[PDB]
Amino acid sequence: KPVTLYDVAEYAGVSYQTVSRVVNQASHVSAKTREKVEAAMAELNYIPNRVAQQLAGKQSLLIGVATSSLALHAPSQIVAAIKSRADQLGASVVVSMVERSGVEACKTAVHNLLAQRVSGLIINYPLDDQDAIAVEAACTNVPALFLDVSDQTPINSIIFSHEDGTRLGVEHLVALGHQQIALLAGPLSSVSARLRLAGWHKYLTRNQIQPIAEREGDWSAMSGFQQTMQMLNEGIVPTAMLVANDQMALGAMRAITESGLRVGADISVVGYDDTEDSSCYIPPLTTIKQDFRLLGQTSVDRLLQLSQGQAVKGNQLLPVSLVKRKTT
Amino acid sequence: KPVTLYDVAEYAGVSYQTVSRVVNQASHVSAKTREKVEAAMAELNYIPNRVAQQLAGKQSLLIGVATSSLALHAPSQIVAAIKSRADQLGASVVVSMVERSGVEACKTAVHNLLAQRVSGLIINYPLDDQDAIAVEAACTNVPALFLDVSDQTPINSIIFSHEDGTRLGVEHLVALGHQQIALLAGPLSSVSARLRLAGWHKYLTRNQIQPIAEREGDWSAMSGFQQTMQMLNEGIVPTAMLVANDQMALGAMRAITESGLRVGADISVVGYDDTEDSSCYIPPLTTIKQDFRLLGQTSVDRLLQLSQGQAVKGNQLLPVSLVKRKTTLA
DNA sequence: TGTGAGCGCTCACAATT
DNA sequence: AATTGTGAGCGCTCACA
Ligand SMILES: C[C@H]1O[C@@H](Oc2ccccc2[N+](=O)[O-])[C@H](O)[C@@H](O)[C@H]1O
Ligand SMILES: C[C@H]1O[C@@H](Oc2ccccc2[N+](=O)[O-])[C@H](O)[C@@H](O)[C@H]1O
Repeated sequence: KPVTLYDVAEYAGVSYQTVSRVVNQASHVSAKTREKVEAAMAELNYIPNRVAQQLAGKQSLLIGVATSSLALHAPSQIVAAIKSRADQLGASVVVSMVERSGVEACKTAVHNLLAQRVSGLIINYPLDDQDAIAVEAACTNVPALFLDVSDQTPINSIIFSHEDGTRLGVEHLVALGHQQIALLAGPLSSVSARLRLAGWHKYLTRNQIQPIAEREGDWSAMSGFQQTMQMLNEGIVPTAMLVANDQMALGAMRAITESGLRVGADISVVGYDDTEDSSCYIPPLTTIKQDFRLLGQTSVDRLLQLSQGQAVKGNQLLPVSLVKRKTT
Repeated sequence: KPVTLYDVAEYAGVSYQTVSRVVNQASHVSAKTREKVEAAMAELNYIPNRVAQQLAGKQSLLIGVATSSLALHAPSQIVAAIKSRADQLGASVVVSMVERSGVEACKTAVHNLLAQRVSGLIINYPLDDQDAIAVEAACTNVPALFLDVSDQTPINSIIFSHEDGTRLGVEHLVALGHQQIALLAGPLSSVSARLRLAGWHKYLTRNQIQPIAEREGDWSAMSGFQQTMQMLNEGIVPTAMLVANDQMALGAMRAITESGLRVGADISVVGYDDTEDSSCYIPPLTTIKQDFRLLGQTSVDRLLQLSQGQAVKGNQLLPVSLVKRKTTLA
């Protein structure tokens, strides 16, 4: 049985409360008293049983996070910025990873997070409107913030402005004089993917352009490669491609190149994310920058505000920007 | 105040213990009684406060994980396979991410994980031998498994066989007839990086070869690009490069290509990891495969065995393999 | 500074029938 | 002999003293 707060009480000549104050950096200590207590716990290697502290009522803002597999780029980047910002605010973070596809899986995840009595949830998992509303409802009394829902979902959410991203992309290709444009989208089961797809159609339409092709990948470079290969093998050869993410763009670029065409000069390409690696593709990839650090930082700040009944309900849009490189 | 075990007690006509039995799938229930209780908690949307269950003494296997930033490839892949395998074993997982560089930071992380009374720790953070031994010592009574230490560290650990990876790389370049070989290593502050560096030197030496260059990156493709550019600008132009990871290899390939040289035909390249993207680099990257799923899966199984006083102490080496692609062709 | 109380549950028994 | 209750406590935080 690990050292208790009681064990330090006698090994310091004080009570369990005296030690408590010391541990909590409380106000009103016997000055030199704290010096003695700390030495007492130091020699016994005392580590406050957080499990007991929480139950006892210690107000510790504990953020829960239901997320897509961390094996995926953006999710990992986001959780990272979340834990980082939470540590910086003295907030704790427990995360439930959802691997199985489906709303039940996400609900299971929210269930456990709730069991750990989190003071708020951050759901970074693709959810259709009613499913999101359902999840939001299951969050018994605790606030929920969503990161993978449409801007049209009636719940608290933060997402990058797909409107701005897709416009930037389309307008860039247009200003370069492209008219034969193909679209490589993320998996349709992804809300974010769908939002980008919609964004492209919206702005391509406003420029009286109709994509000469439209395929669906799964976020992986291999899918980008295969999809762009099938497209080219069907004789459909555009002069520019808008791709849902940098990784698929990479695969597209491989297919283009292994076909005898020059990325840029023959078929321009635009990616999405502006991942670290994108600046070193052959040739450097023009892309839309999504500052994941900012999303994770903002997510935590926001979930805390909500937890404090602060009037900041709704949907928030994060800025993005065009990074001009050599693929266009 | 969320629904208590007490709330179900009267909303079912039983006591808190009766409900407890039903919740824990206990032995000796009133048969139909459990049928009633379950219905009672179902209608009240009851979710057992795990915090209270743990304190009360409920024996649950909770794995703690101190790790390098999840913003890095391998660590994120590893934590994912860890959480995945733990969920599959009905084990819970809490993870403390260490961002600040240093042993104190890692100790801080272990401190918190201990505060949550985990039944074991998985440290995936670069630790020199004495620092690792120190951390291991701080793990008051609970078993610790390390993933970023040397195979020579006297503690429980699991790492990929750098010996096999570097040999595979070196022997491959040699069989292709390369003699002018440059080395691009990961950051020296990384144990894993150093192990690979050592491995290359070891096997290059056994083939009577001396690298004509040896630079250090930081795992990022940009570092791979910059380092390989400085190297080429100094007039040092090898015929093959061994790179500590696929991302730096990417940067190297960019530098090689933007220099008028053909990756493969003029300067061969070998990476490390066999990341998903590596199969789609221009041209496809020959690399050393490190099965991160396997590492995370094995780590959990192993930490649990240790937790059960199973005699499996020491260091374990995981296999790796060479993935031949196009960067070492012609 | 001490004291009382409790957080939600698990134990260990006891207590029902 | 089945089933239920009862007592106690887990480690700490509160509220007071
Ligand atoms: C920043 C956005 O990134 C999307 O990121 C995704 C998700 C998985 C793999 C790659 C990408 N991507 O963009 O390249 C998320 O689905 C969305 O919920 C939001 O987190
Ligand atoms: C599988 C191995 O990967 C190494 O991975 C690293 C670590 C950070 C960024 C990239 C890589 N990498 O290999 O490309 C770890 O340092 C080592 O502890 C172990 O986890």
